[PDB]
Amino acid sequence: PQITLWKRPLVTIRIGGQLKEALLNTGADNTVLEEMNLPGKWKPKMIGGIGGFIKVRQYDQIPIEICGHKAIGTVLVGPTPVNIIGRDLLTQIGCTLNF
Amino acid sequence: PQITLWKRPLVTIRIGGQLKEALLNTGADNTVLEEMNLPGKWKPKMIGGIGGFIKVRQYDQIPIEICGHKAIGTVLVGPTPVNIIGRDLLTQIGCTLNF
Amino acid sequence: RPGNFLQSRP
Repeated sequence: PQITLWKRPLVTIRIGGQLKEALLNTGADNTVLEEMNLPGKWKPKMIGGIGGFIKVRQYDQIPIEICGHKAIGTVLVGPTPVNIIGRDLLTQIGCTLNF
Repeated sequence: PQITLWKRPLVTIRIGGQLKEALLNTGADNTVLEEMNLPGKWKPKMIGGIGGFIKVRQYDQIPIEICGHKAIGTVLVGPTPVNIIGRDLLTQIGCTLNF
Repeated sequence: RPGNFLQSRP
């Protein structure tokens, strides 16, 4: 799609058979999801922005459907205010900014 | 034109005759610049990000040039880690997210 | 260096 920015770009995501909503965030290097149970090994990280830093868990090779586009990648999980699709996975689904 | 998201989407902006670097940010409702001096009336606001909240000053009807496109609107100024061009101005300059 | 610049209006 060519998503317009009149409203927050919230989109359907599917991960582990669960339907969720996420924000397409060109301002985020990586994808970070609200607390949830994922399979496999993980490593603690810190991620930062406005307001400071939060502790997350990093999982690798997680399949996720974003607007029906299939991606597989690193997914952080932690206390973000909203599910966020960052540039890691925006790139996989073919996203560009166009002015 | 068309911006990859393989790297941060940084563009030069011009505001009050100064050149600044800023991040095209679909995950930001508003435009938020690092601390700087602007003219005229303002109101204090609290904005949220990933790690919590910060205080900013809101200034209205400020002219900014973003990657060649003249815009005029609202600018929040405060302790953001990076200058951010949020949806309010991205919409003004015709910016869409495509994939 | 910080990397997630989510921002929400008041």
